[PDB]
Amino acid sequence: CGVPAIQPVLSIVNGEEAVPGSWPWQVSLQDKTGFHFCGGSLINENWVVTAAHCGVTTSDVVVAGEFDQGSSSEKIQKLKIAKVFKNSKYNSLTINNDITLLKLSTAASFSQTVSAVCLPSASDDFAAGTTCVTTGWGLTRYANTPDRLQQASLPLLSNTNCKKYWGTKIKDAMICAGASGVSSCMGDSGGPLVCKKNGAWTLVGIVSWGSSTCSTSTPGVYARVTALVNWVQQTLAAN
Amino acid sequence: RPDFCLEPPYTGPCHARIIRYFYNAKAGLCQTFVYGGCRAKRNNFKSAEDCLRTCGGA
Repeated sequence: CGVPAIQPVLSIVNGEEAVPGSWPWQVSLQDKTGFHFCGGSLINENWVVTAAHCGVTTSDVVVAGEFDQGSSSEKIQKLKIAKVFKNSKYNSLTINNDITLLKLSTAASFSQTVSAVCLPSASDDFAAGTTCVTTGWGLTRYANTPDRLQQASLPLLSNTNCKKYWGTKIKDAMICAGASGVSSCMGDSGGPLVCKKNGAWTLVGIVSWGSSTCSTSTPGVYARVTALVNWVQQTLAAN
Repeated sequence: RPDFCLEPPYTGPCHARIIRYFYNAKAGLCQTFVYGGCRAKRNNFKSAEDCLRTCGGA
């Protein structure tokens, strides 16, 4: 996990186009018509982790190996969803514990453009200031979504610095990043916020919420995977 | 009809791209808008039919 067959080229509003297939775990969550409403991350061949607020259902589909959503010829994998596991602790009022697992009907065929991201340990500590990356097909300007997958490097923020803006809205299962010239935006939800752990890309956050105008000087808020990974492991173990 | 029917559509702070319907009193019909996935207001419906049954004529 966490090692793309195709290396990404570093250096979402104000982000940049990603090298095709360089973020193999990124999936597009779409309705039966092909309409992209959220992103997601493959954690293995049969499971996808996304945000709880995305409201995924078994009627929706997981699209893996995609880069250009405007290309009808591009080879991709349209995977059906067998069951949806929304974290029962998801708070629809505070948006805390914003995570959902998707169990595929048919396993994804891993390849050069389709593979899994690594999951962290509940005790992992990704220092504030650490430069991580987020990806997705969300708006690049706050309008329709970009056809090609975007990426952006951004720093993790300490809870103290995040609260300087969001105050008590920041809960324990949330981690902030950004306010650095880039921002996740409409359509990025459920997607990954990854940081390197021993060189391997590991899921530290899940795009959740933030500025209502996708301001690049405001902290972005993500579901803190370290606070939710035990729930993830348990769910996989029981299913 | 409920006054919430007269409120403009509310996307919310979450970053999803979910199609929902809201009643547009100016035009007299329910229109689509993009909902962010959380903290929806009442003028937010999953189908045009639900929206018209709740806000039609406001």
